[PDB]
Amino acid sequence: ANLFSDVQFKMSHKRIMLFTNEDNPHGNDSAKASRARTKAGDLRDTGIFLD
Amino acid sequence: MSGWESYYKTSGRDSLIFLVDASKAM
Amino acid sequence: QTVASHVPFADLCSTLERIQKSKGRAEKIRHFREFLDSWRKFHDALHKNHKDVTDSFYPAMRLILPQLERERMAYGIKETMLAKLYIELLNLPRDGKDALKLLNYRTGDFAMIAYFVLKPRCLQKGSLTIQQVNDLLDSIASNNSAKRKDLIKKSLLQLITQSSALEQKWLIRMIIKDLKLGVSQQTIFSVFHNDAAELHNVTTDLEKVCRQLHDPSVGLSDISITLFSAFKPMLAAIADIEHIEKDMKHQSFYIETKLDGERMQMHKDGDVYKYFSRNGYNYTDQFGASPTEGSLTPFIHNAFKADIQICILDGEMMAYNPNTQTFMQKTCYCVFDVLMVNNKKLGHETLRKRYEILSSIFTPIPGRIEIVQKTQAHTKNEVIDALNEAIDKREEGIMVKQPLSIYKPDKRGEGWLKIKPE
Repeated sequence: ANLFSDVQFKMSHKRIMLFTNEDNPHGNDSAKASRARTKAGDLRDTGIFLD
Repeated sequence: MSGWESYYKTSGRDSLIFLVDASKAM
Repeated sequence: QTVASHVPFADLCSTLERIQKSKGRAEKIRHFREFLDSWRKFHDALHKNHKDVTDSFYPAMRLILPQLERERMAYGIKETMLAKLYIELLNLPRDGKDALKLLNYRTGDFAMIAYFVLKPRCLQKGSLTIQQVNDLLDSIASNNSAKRKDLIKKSLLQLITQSSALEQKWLIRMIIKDLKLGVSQQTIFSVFHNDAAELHNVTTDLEKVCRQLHDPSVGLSDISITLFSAFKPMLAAIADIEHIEKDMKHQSFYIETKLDGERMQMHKDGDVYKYFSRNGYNYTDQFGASPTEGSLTPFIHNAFKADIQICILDGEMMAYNPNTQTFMQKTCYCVFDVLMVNNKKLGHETLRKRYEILSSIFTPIPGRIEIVQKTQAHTKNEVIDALNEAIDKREEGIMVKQPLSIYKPDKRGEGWLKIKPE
């Protein structure tokens, strides 16, 4: 999100791609998962696509 | 020396209320 | 090696939260006292080897009492600016619920709203110590005075990312300067030291209050009196005889014959004799500075016993005629109080100890220096008789002293009582 905000030009599309093979990045801790979920929701509201 | 963790070492009166129904059946 | 660099900010935040949560004043005082005692023990342990230390409780005291901050200029960020910065930095939606809650807070304080917003969006354990927080706040203030906002934003971002929800709430409260805990300034100062409030009133600089009054045992009297220094002697208060018995809770007292001599203090240290007046004026030239010079100093060098090397005395200076063996009203000196003997300081000790130790300072010798005549009385008849005797002797009046009274320079009242006909 910080990287997206720095750009000064008008951005029609905002997109992020996740190249990973770990379906359970945080299995031991649930607070980290909740924070990640909240951040992902906030990014989606901002208008950032996630793939 | 140690550290900051070591030093911190972190009768009366009874009351009754009556409640009487005031319906046709009573 | 400041102590504040070893104390996490989380501990201070937790202590403040515990103080706020507690209802009774006893629990709040206990928490504050325990935190202060731990800090003092750690300070003693750390500075075992160092001789001169400027470290004190100031780093935490300034944060606990933001309303007394004067070293730091205005931050320039009020509630609205803080809300705007939080919205911008956290990248929250402009129209989202969090942004509306933060901005529309009915200009349930803003700190609670910020805490609720950041609770599910921040870490659970911070890593910023008190020193780092103080440095960041200093940078923010200095940059605000320099008209620069980019570095202010950077510092706020660092604080946000390196702090938990409770720490952020307390930091917001500190910045707003509205830290409410249920205990006022007076209670905190009393818990800190027994003579902090009046000292802070005397001087509006918090750093010295925390530095000088570090050791609880060392009272204000010891620090107020220093070698080769001119302090301000206190004075008695005029009172009526009819209620004299009510001035001291009907306790035994000391009656002294008032002398019409100028109040003056002196310090003896080996072959050095320093002199000062009540207003601080220096008159060492009148009586000289060494036993080989002057008129009065040469005749008192032998009076002091060998056991006395360094001493400080205060009294009244008058003029004496040996031919008629009389005292002429407006060289002889009278001694009625000792402020410091040897390394130990007698300021803390009550008047009884001072009177007891006066006899061991020097052997009285009429003509040059002696001890002012005085007696012990506990009845109004004794006071009347002493007043009549003084009037028959042309003395102005009577001095009434309470043995339990302590030395409190620059204050009016206490056991120092002046009785004059009226």
